[PDB]
Amino acid sequence: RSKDLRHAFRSMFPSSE
Repeated sequence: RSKDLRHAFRSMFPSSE
């Protein structure tokens, strides 16, 4: 979905690591 992908943007962020 489009709203489910929004959470994927954080994976790219340094907070995910």
